[PDB]
Amino acid sequence: QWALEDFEIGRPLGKGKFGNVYLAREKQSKFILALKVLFKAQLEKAGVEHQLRREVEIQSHLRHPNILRLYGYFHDATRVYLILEYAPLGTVYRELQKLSKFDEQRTATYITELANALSYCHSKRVIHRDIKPENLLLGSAGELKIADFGWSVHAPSSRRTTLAGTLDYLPPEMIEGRMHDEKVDLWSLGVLCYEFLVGKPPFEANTYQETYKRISRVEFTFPDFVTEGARDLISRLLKHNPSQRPMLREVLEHPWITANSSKPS
Ligand SMILES: Nc1ncnc2c1ncn2[C@@H]1O[C@H](COP(=O)(O)OP(=O)(O)O)[C@@H](O)[C@H]1O
Ligand SMILES: O=C1NC(=O)[C@@H]2C[C@@H](c3ccccc3)CC[C@H]12
Ligand SMILES: [Mg+2]
Ligand SMILES: [Mg+2]
Repeated sequence: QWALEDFEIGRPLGKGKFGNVYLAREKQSKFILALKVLFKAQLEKAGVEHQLRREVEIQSHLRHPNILRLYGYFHDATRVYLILEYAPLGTVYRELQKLSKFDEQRTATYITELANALSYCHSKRVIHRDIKPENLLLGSAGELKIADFGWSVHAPSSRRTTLAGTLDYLPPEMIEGRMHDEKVDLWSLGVLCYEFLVGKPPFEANTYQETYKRISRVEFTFPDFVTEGARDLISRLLKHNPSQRPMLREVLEHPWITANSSKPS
């Protein structure tokens, strides 16, 4: 069906490890979208064909306002192309670099949108496993959208592939290569809530080895300005034992969320 000839390419939207993402317009319809480009030599070297198939299969069947759409894909002997919904207000990562920290209303609103999208995902027993600011995009009304399903799977699961970059958003059971489930996403939600309020993630360190240590031991502290309600929620989510982490419904009904969020369940 689709081919590169069908699109006019425009400015670079971003770069990932494999992904090189461009603004693009479909020639016949003038439909504006995002084209994620992956090089076959790099995919083959890393041996990550299976993740790319998962990304397409999982994310193309999901339908939720707070999850980025994937429309299709094609390939052409040097490259693979994913056709994505364009997110015009960019990444949460960029927004955090701009403002340094988010206030409580902004934070509680993003956490609600995130928990809604995750609740929908978990109801199909899909776990995302790579929730972090560079993979959270913003729609035309500033609404949050989860993207980048390259690491997603069905629960329960072990890990069959190497952790490339940052450990900062992963739970103890994942970094120790143990069996894991849906609760991995709830831990990441806690890490994000902290980073939104404070400006950096709670286990951040100078080396991989010590970040690993802070995570496995759950060693984090709060700055004075973080309020009691925020502390209660973050402490509940960052539990070493997965079964002690709350359900997404309990997150959405937490008093601090309901007091500060501007969006409903
Ligand atoms: N649909 C989109 N709209 C706008 N920007 C995007 C979109 N998809 C990706 N980006 C930008 O490109 C970056 C890499 O995309 P991603 O799909 O996360 O690649 P990777 O799998 O390599 O991490 C994102 O962090 C973001 O900056
Ligand atoms: O040559 C390929 N390496 C890959 O990783 C791709 C897997 C294939 C594929 C099929 C469906 C969805 C996503 C990717 C297409 C062919 C290339
Ligand atoms: Mg990414
Ligand atoms: Mg990826």
